[PDB]
Amino acid sequence: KKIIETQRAPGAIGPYVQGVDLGSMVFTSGQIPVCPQTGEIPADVQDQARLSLENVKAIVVAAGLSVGDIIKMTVFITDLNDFATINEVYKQFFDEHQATYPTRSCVQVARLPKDVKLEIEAIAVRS
Amino acid sequence: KKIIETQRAPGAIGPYVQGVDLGSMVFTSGQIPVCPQTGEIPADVQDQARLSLENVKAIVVAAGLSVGDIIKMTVFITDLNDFATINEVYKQFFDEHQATYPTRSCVQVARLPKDVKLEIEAIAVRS
Amino acid sequence: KKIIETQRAPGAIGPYVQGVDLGSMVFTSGQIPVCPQTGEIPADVQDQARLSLENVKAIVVAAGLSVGDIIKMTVFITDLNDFATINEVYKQFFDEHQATYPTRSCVQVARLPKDVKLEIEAIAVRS
Repeated sequence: KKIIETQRAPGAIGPYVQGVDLGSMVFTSGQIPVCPQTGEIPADVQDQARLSLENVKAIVVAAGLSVGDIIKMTVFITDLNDFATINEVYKQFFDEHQATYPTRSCVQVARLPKDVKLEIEAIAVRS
Repeated sequence: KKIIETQRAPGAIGPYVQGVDLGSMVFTSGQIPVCPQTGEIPADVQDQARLSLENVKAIVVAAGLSVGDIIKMTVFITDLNDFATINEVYKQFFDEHQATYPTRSCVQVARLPKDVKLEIEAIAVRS
Repeated sequence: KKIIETQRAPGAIGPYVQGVDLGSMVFTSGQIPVCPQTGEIPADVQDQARLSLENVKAIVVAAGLSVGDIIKMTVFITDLNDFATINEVYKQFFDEHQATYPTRSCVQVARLPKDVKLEIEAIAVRS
């Protein structure tokens, strides 16, 4: 097992790491829509959805994998009224990478770190 | 990295697949109590709990595994008043398949897709 | 698979086992701050955070692993205003065991079993 560290996702500040590479599989921490260059959160849910996905991608790529290697995500959201919009961004993200859609669970939680609108964790496999 | 597709669980609404088979282990998407034939959601939570579990089972069996190969579930619910009823159905389901109980997490979320009362994801292993 | 059972973590109430050992990987059930000897839930969030973590430790140890083998934690909580206290206890727990921090997701849910303030599920790997 090996820690994943990348400047292309928000840095871990505290008692977790961005990702862990087990060889056969990679786990990410839950990624929130904080911009790694600014430490700020875009207000618009479309922009948050894209940025959470970009943060996940940065970690998977730092491990030497690709978006197409992601096989499970969990998408925690604060408002299911945002779901159709989040889904559209998510679908286009995978389509743009010519990637098969992963398995997914999606639930509306009460609140997320920094009052973001979503948090996404991923599991990828090394094929 | 084989996709699992079965008509005995609801077809994928959004950008996800029902299950993925990695060879050593199978992940399902979070299953909601939607009838795969009719698209209907049963009104009583006893019926929703059974249907969510049948939907999980369909995907696991589609991968060539059994209920007894399920090693972890997460049960997301909207009302802890439903918990005893859900636990009863869940226990009977595993017992009917002569299956040891998996590990489990259970939490009450704010809301679920299609306003269902529960969503269940699973991980199964192939020995 | 092998079931993990220890009297050092609370006994299963519902239809679940404490842990499952797959050889390369161990999964725990979501651990809540119930005292394994008395059944009591401590009132204070610092004490709940410590107890949940000890319950995770008991199961990972029963599998022949240790805290430093944990690679992912999901921390479901009822109030993000508790997070600073929870995080300090969590950091101290890993630091006391000279353990690299795992990946993590943290979200605020509506409610948890037995009205606890947090529930922590772990995944560990056998190196």
